[PDB]
Amino acid sequence: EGNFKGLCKQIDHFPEDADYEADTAEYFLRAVRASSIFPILSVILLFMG
Amino acid sequence: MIKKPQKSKPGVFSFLDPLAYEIWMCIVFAYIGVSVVLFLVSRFSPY
Amino acid sequence: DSGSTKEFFRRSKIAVFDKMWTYMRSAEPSVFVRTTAEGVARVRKSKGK
Ligand SMILES: N[C@@H](CCC(=O)O)C(=O)O
Repeated sequence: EGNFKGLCKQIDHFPEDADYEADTAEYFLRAVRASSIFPILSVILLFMG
Repeated sequence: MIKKPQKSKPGVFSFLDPLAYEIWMCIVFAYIGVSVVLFLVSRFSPY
Repeated sequence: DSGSTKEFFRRSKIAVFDKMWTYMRSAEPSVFVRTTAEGVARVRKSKGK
C-alpha cells in the first residue's frame, strides 16, 4: 500500500544516541533479537525429532 | 548543559523492588531454620 | 569564544579547573565555539560526547 508495493527491506539494530552499552541486558537482548535463534532452533529439534 | 537522558526502564529483576537486598537475605536464613526445627520436633523418637 | 568563563578558567586557580583549563587549552579540535546555538546543536549531534 504505497508508491512501490512489495519492496522488502532487510532490517537490523541501529545505533541511536549513546546506544546504552551499559544496558548490556538490553544489548544482549538486541543481540538475541536480530536472529531467528530460538525459532530456528524450534525447527531443529522438530526436525531432529 | 548536556543532552537529555531517556526513560531507561526497569530490568529483569524489577519484581523485587518492594524489599531491600538485605531483607531477602534474612528471609532465606529464616527459611532454613524453621524447617530444621520442625525436623527436630518431628522425628525425635516419640516412643 | 570571547567569554568571561573562557577567561575564568584561564585565571581559575582551582586545580580541577586548572586541569580542565589544561585540557581546554589542549582540546584538539576546538571545543570552543563562537556563538550560542553553535555549541548547543553541537552537543545535540555529539550523541553525549
Ligand atoms: N555574560 C558573560 C557571558 C560569557 C561567559 O560567561 O563567559 C560575558 O559577557 O562575558
